[PDB]
Amino acid sequence: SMNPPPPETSNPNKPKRQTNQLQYLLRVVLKTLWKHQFAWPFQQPVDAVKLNLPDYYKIIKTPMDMGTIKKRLENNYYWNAQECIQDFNTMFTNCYIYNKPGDDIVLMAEALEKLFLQKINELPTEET
Ligand SMILES: COc1ccc(/C=C(/C(=O)N2CC(=O)Nc3ccccc32)c2ccccc2)cc1
Repeated sequence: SMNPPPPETSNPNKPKRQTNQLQYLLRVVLKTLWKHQFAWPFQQPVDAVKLNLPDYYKIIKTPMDMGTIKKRLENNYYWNAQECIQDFNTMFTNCYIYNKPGDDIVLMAEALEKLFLQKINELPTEET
């Protein structure tokens, strides 16, 4: 089982903005999760070949990872914060769908998600 192409990170056809909420997603949310001891499984797309998970992309049809999110933020891919927040939540959801409760990787995702929810609770007001 081969890996699929990665999610899109560049698309000049898609309109973009640079906004204080999106800046916060990078500078606070992404950086907080990225530096966490439990980040490494989530810092790039799932490599189904290396990890010997031939069924991963048969089960997970909307893959997402922080490597992709970091590219999206750094390369200003998004129109709004909710798109980026959706990405995070897709990545968590995929983990929980694919694995079993109390698997280490589920514990790792839950720790990152706790931090994520606390940062998103303080998402700044949109500048006007
Ligand atoms: C410390 O225990 C761990 C750590 C990571 C993983 C999961 C990894 C991972 O993303 N996946 C996808 C996944 O969702 N589950 C899974 C199950 C078995 C093996 C790998 C994985 C991973 C990531 C990078 C390198 C190697 C593995 C699973 C358990």
